[PDB]
Amino acid sequence: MRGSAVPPTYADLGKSARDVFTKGYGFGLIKLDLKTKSENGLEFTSSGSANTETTKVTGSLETKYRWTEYGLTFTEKWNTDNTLGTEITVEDQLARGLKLTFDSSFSPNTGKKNAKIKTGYKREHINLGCDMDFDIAGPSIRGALVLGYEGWLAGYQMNFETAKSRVTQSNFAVGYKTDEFQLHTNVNDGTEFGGSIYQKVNKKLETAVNLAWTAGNSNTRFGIAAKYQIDPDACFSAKVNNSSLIGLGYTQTLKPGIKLTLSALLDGKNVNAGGHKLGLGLEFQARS
Repeated sequence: MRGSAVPPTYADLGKSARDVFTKGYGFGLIKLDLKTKSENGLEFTSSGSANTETTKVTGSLETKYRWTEYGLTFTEKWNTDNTLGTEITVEDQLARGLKLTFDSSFSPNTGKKNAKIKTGYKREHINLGCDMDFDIAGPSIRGALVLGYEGWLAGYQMNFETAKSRVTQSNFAVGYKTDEFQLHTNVNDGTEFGGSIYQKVNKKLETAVNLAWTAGNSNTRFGIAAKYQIDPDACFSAKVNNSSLIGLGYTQTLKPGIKLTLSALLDGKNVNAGGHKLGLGLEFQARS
């Protein structure tokens, strides 16, 4: 097939991860997420998470607004406890161009109130972000020099913090994009080696493999993932790690707007190391 010639930095990092997250809603925690909407142009999103199985009860409900086809889009992701913030999306036009965003991200109480301006300009074979975090005391400056090329790609990330200190922790990675495949290698800052590889030979059959080598002389952790986009509204997972993780994701769809996803992890029968805990996912939707 083909696709495009852009993709930012979170590329293969997120396409395989979303592919890695498919392992149900968390390894062990219930999250009934209900999505709504209104024709008046007002999008909605109510949610109720129960992380750590029962080691924490949290509720998170947000509001989304879409303004004009050319205008902008405001995301008021409020909360219940908790914290808040907002988003102002800037688009030049359908023809991509540059797209600026504003974060009203802040700290409710006992927190460090700090928003920021996430920038980003794209085009043919390239796209760099100007993500700026103007936080408390010392502001942080993010960057990214992603480079395009005919079925070839090379990325570069720089992270600035504090006004006195110029550099903090910047990583650089490489790899090229391919017709339905994605291969890259991440080189985290601080001396770290690692990479990932997506392989899609079928729409009903999907695969991927991750792994990273830690400098020094350290051992090695593996990662074998795979999902079969089963014809019926129900796909699963092959979440098997060679490092020491043996779990599996089971995604399930139950027609209209309601979907139930269940997954679990089994690390043998450890006592002081780990055991077997399951995760639950619920999805209540609507029309309105």
